[PDB]
This record gives sequence, C-alpha cells and structure tokens, in this order.
Amino acid sequence: TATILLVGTEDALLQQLADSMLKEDCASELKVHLAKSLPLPSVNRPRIDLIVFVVNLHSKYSLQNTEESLRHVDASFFLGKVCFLATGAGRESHCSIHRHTVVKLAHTYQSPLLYCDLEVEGFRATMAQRLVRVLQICAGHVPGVSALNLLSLL
Repeated sequence: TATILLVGTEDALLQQLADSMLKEDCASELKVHLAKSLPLPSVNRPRIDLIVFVVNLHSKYSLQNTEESLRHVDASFFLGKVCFLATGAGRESHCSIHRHTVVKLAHTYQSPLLYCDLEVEGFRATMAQRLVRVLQICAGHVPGVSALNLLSLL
C-alpha cells in the first residue's frame, strides 16, 4: 500500500486531484489524505509516503500557508518524499511574484517543482498518473528505484 499527503487550501482542487490519482488503479493500493495546512493537529496517524504541496499562484494565502507549513516538515521528507505542484502558473492572470517565490521555495528545500492546471481535467489526469508513479517510488514499490532519483528524474 502507498499513501500520499496532499497539502493545499483549496478543498475542491485537492479532491479532484485525489480522484484522478485513485482512478485507473495499479498494483499497489493507493491511499490519499488531504490537509489544509501543516502541522496536523496531532491526529497524525500513520502512515505517509509522500507529501505534495499544492500551491495556488492566484492566492497569496496559499503561498503563505505553504511557506509556513514547510517549517513543520522533518528534513528527512525533503529527500524525495516532498514534491511541489504549482497551479495557475500557465495563466497570464497569475502573479509573477508568487511564481518566483515558489521556484525559490522548491530550490531552498531542494524538492521537485511540478506545473499543472488542476481545473483542466486532461492536464490533471496526466499529472495524476505521474504522481502515482512518484508515489510508488516513494513507497519503495519500484525495485531498483528509490525516492532519491526524483530530483533528477523530475
């Protein structure tokens, strides 16, 4: 079994992403937990293989909430068990300042930075299929491949 944690302030986009990942099942049993922010309020029950921070580049709050949440993550997670997913960056309507903040944020924590417009299902479906594969690596379900090649692979 493999478990991914989606951290984002937009409940709708997370659930749509969670659905897309759960669609078209694979070998391992996939489990998805959602969180508005970090840390979790000490429910904190097992067991997480991967944390994906979904960042809305039209929301300054989403940016700040992501910034703050990262401070409560153990540094062991940033060795491939953490991935950044930015939404809205492909739109001209987005804030370039927020985009630059996210890029440096992914660099600071040395974690992959993915782009996808979650409102677009076709894009979200392909992104979800990739995230599933990333999760399987993080869960140690891909023989010969550890969640360490991820920074290079992504």
